[PDB]
Amino acid sequence: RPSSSMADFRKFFAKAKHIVIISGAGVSAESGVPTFRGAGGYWRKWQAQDLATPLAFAHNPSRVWEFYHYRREVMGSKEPNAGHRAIAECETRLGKQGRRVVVITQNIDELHRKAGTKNLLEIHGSLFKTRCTSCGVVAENYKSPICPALSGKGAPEPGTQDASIPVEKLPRCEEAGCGGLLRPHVVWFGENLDPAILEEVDRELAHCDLCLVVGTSSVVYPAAMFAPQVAARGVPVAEFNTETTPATNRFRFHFQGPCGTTLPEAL
Ligand SMILES: [Zn+2]
Repeated sequence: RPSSSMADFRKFFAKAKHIVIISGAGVSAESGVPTFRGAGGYWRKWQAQDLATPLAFAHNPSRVWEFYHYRREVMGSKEPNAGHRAIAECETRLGKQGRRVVVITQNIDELHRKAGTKNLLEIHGSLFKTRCTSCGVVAENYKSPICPALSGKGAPEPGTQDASIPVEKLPRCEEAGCGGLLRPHVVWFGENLDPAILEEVDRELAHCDLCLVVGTSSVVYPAAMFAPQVAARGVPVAEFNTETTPATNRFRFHFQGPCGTTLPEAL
């Protein structure tokens, strides 16, 4: 069934008054941005599903920041693409017209935010946000590097050497009289989700009259808990992906290829 109609699609898109846009790894990967919870591209000597766990920060905090210094870093040179932008501009327009567009995004790169998207829901946090592991405070952090110690430390290559920066040298909360060890405020495997962020997610799913999916779909994680709700209520689901045919899900629309291509036109 999954219609291939940018025709009718453009019909509902003109009709619908509260669009919710679930964003995917793909959207970020079309930029220049490094996926790791991905097929290949390990980061040095370890699995990245394996560095991004709470016990990693427990056994070597140093070499995890090592992993996220890099992350934070690499994106100095990466930009929002035509997808990030189509979506942004579409938000603005109908914004003053008189309609809500929302963007739900598992990604942590903040590329949507650079593109000018105001309604963002990053359901894994940002790697430009820190959490003090002591007085769980949260904070925009953009400093390059994050800690003098980490300057030059983080090398992509393998057989790179460790770093083993004494905890005390790692990122430390500036909160007056705290100084606990800073971690990345980014949802880890085994880790759960901002329940607030979820009750808004779920909120914008009951009230949405148009739903979009881009990058990584309803068949593949992290993206699923959101596909099911839309279909039952009686609401159309356009899926925009780069995954040719391999799949386990279908709905009112599917399109193909980069969302650089498609989206600009669509929205
Ligand atoms: Zn603190």
